[PDB]
Amino acid sequence: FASKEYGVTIGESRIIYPLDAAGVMVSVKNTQDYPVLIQSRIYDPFVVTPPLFRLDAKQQNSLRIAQAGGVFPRDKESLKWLCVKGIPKDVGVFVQFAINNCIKLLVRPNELKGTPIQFAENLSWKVDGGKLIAENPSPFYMNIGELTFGGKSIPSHYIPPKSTWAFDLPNVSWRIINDQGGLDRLYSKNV
Amino acid sequence: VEPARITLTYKEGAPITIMDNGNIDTELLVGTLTLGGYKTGTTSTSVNFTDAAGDPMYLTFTSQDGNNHQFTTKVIGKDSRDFDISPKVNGENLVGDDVVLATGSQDFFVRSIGSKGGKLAAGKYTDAVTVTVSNQ
Repeated sequence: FASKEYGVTIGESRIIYPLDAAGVMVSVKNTQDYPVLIQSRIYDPFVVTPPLFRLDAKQQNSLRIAQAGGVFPRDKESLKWLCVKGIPKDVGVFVQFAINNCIKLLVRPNELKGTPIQFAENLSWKVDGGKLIAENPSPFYMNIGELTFGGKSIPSHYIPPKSTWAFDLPNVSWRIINDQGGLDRLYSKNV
Repeated sequence: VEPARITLTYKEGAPITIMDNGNIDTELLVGTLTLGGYKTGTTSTSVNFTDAAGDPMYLTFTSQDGNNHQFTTKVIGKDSRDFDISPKVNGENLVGDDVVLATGSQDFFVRSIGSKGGKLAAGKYTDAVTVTVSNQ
């Protein structure tokens, strides 16, 4: 049975973008044995440069992500996504794939006191409407990377700044993902 | 800091043969996708397989002889406790609740459904599929 390999690596798993900075740089590696076009998009207050370019087999290059316009809130973080796509009787089937590797672009004012892990423990929980609801009183996204309830794993999601998010039901335990993309310490609370 | 590496490996399944009436079999294993590199905690709802047809829940394969013969496939997998699960395919899940993906890598099976128009013809059928992963 023939196999085909695909891979795109971004040199970090989140971008913390200081609000109003000129730009940041992010590396892309084509880890495969064939050339690709790398197609980068944000989901136009940010530009990614270059938006499309040839990256040869095994090579790495750098993207510039630059705030070029956009006004944004001054008390809270904002969230965008940077997506990086590597473009490579019988019924014969031929399928080609392309990976579109997406990471968080977190726009963060410089003025805001501390970082996310200083506030990880501040999440409060309720159960309502058949759902487990987290409340985030911090100005940061709390990017939960691991979440359990009654000791059962719950697929996680971020909790937005000054806001909530609601989880289907399967004592709450959670770890946020910190700014370097590592898992942070375990917190636990009764609802 | 931690890179976001994503890999995919596609293993082709057995040859497909049209039968005497003109249908392909249903539930045929077209091939197996192994997704890798993601960080543990990545969930099934954060993976979306898309194609040009864009039919929600299915990947559409089209003949290359200009007669526009099509068939659909689903993309499905199994979680640790053997519940059927599935990634989004054109934006929607066909089966299962949202789940955390298996550690290290997750296999997904591309399985035939059928042709809505029917009678297929022998030849080559293709699809170009984007796999978007939204890293935590």
